[PDB]
Amino acid sequence: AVINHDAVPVWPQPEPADATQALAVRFKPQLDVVNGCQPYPAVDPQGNTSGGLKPSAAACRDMSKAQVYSRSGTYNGYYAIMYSWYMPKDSPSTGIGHRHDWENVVVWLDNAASANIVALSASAHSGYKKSFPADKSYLDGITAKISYKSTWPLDHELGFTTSAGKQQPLIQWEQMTQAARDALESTDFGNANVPFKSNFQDKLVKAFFQ
Ligand SMILES: [Mg+2]
Repeated sequence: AVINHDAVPVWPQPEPADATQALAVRFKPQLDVVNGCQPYPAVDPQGNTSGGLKPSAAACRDMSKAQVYSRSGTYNGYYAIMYSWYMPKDSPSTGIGHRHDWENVVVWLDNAASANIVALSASAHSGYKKSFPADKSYLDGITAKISYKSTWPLDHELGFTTSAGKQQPLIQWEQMTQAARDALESTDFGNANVPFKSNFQDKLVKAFFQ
């Protein structure tokens, strides 16, 4: 069930057991948290989930809690790696915003063997921002440079940035326990929505770049 936001353990990044998992490690992005919460763990291996924070960043700024998620798939012939972050709240100012935040970037490859980045999609309030072709100034090698930021009074959302960012231990949907996948599918995150549950393919359709 729901546990304290700061009591969800960080899920250690395992070794990649196959090429799917190795690719998601290889393309892990950088995140520049400009304002708002740092990313936190949303779920544990028993399927307990974060209770988040009431909108009211001192409670969500602990760098040791860093975590990133991913799920991989295909759409329209292209290979997609969705990276997703959970924040305990999305509150531009006191009395504005809501408990929980789920954001995601899609890294699009031509295919999983060639593994050329063809585009990037970053979640925002109106829908996905798209960089097509992927702007070289948003790439540190093959590492996408992403920002997390609220422009008041709008919710905190993702964007592309030239600034270097930080990385987090990655646990992939494909590496989770069944209890954790079940909890991410069924848990009510209120105004926020897990973007890599049974809605994954629908999100890829919205993130697609041409
Ligand atoms: Mg948000």
